[PDB]
Amino acid sequence: AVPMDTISGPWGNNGGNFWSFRPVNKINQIVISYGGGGNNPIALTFSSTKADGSKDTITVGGGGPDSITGTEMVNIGTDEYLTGISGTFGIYLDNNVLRSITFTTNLKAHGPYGQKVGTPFSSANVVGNEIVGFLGRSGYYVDAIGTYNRHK
Amino acid sequence: AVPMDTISGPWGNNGGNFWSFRPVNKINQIVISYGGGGNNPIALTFSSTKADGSKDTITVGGGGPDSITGTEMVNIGTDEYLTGISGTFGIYLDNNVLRSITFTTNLKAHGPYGQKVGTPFSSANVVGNEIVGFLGRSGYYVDAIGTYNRHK
Ligand SMILES: CC(=O)N[C@@H]1[C@@H](O)[C@H](O[C@@H]2O[C@H](CO)[C@@H](O[C@@H]3O[C@H](CO[C@H]4O[C@H](CO)[C@@H](O)[C@H](O)[C@@H]4O[C@@H]4O[C@H](CO)[C@@H](O)[C@H](O)[C@H]4NC(C)=O)[C@@H](O)[C@H](O[C@H]4O[C@H](CO)[C@@H](O)[C@H](O)[C@@H]4O[C@@H]4O[C@H](CO)[C@@H](O[C@@H]5O[C@H](CO)[C@H](O)[C@H](O)[C@H]5O)[C@H](O)[C@H]4NC(C)=O)[C@@H]3O)[C@H](O)[C@H]2NC(C)=O)[C@@H](CO)O[C@H]1O
Ligand SMILES: CC(=O)N[C@@H]1[C@@H](O)[C@H](O[C@@H]2O[C@H](CO)[C@@H](O[C@@H]3O[C@H](CO[C@H]4O[C@H](CO)[C@@H](O)[C@H](O)[C@@H]4O[C@@H]4O[C@H](CO)[C@@H](O)[C@H](O)[C@H]4NC(C)=O)[C@@H](O)[C@H](O[C@H]4O[C@H](CO)[C@@H](O)[C@H](O)[C@@H]4O[C@@H]4O[C@H](CO)[C@@H](O[C@@H]5O[C@H](CO)[C@H](O)[C@H](O)[C@H]5O)[C@H](O)[C@H]4NC(C)=O)[C@@H]3O)[C@H](O)[C@H]2NC(C)=O)[C@@H](CO)O[C@H]1O
Repeated sequence: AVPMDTISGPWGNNGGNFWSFRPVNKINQIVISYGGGGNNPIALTFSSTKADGSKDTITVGGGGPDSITGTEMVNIGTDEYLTGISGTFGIYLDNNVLRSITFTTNLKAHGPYGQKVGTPFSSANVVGNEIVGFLGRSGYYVDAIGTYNRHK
Repeated sequence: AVPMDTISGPWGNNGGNFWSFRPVNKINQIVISYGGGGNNPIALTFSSTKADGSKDTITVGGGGPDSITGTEMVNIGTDEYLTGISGTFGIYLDNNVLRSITFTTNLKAHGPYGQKVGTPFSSANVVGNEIVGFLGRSGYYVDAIGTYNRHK
């Protein structure tokens, strides 16, 4: 049996389409796309820059016609890596979807981004753990999210 | 609990790093990167073009210093979708890694690409099944590969 990285979660709901992104190099940039002219998350982008200049990337959510009205940009820089996430799920335009999210690294907590309303979730804060990818479900918005994990 | 798409495999070996790529739209572009001046697979690229013009993409393998010496380009066009994979694992430069691969769609078999030596694997051909993503392991080369699946 070929080992796979241990999954935390996903947290959230069963709507939308499954998605998964675990690139071989470090995820160093995240985009939270907002809709509705407020801080309403509608899509997430995760990207990993390769030494050859290529960039692994995925965008999940934003599958409907919603206009993106704003973004938050998150950079995970040198000697920095993702260690945890937390956030909330709740109603946006009659959908129970991601409403806020925090990306925590070994250095800082990036966030919270969005609206801190709704049902909470948080990954397990494990000393020496690195989030090396994400998975979940999405459609118009982000229906669920979890993590792939690897120890330092 | 939050459903995830059913995994077939992975087939192969336990070396390298775990990787995973299940984009929300269809994978329409594959690159098989070769090394060594022959058809020796060293990396795989999977890409999915979104209607907004963004392109989800992952490249796995090619993590060492090897020069890319050739490629095979695979296009999965309109009314076409991936349905199965097959190939072999065997020794390349003292590593037991992917040596050949075929990408089968509802229209055509694309391949075999590489060298038809080594230990065989193939996914289950299921009427109405669609491969919606891939996962596996990789380092310098491709150590293992499997599929995410969704039915029509
Ligand atoms: C400009 C502006 O600001 N306008 C505002 C309006 O937007 C707003 O109205 C509200 O808008 C939201 C957002 O658009 C609406 O929510 C969406 O609704 C659509 C349509 O579905 C609803 O309407 C249908 C009738 O028109 C009805 O049949 C549906 O059942 C649904 O009805 C709703 O039902 C709920 C209760 O269940 C009620 O509370 C609602 O009132 C009622 N609405 C209506 C109008 O009647 C829906 O598609 C959207 O869902 C997608 O996204 C969410 C979030 O990510 C996911 O959870 C869903 O699963 C949907 O994603 C799709 O998921 C399926 C799987 O389930 C995927 O299918 C797979 O596809 C793959 C290929 O990928 C392959 O083919 C597989 O085989 C297949 O299974 C699919 O891909 C995926 N889609 C995408 C794009 O990825 C979302 O729920 C809301 O309904 C609407 N409300 C009202 C009252 O109108 C108003 C304020 O209300 O304000 C304006 O200003
Ligand atoms: C120009 C030209 O054509 N030159 C030709 C030569 O290339 C060729 O020589 C052969 O080359 C190949 C390819 O370069 C060599 O194979 C690679 O070797 C390296 C180095 O390791 C070997 O050498 C060490 C000493 O030098 C020794 O300590 C090692 O144990 C290993 O030794 C080999 O052992 C085998 C038996 O097991 C013997 O048969 C060999 O003879 C012997 N060789 C030597 C030289 O002694 C190795 O790194 C490469 O492995 C990576 O890639 C494979 C395939 O994908 C994976 O299966 C591996 O796991 C490796 O990937 C790494 O995997 C680890 C996890 O296991 C990842 O670590 C994680 O990383 C994350 C971050 O991503 C995080 O930090 C985690 O914490 C961490 O765990 C890691 O990321 C990942 N790496 C990458 C880049 O992704 C590969 O095996 C071959 O050894 C060599 N042979 C000889 C005899 O020299 C010659 C012909 O032979 O011809 C020339 O022309």
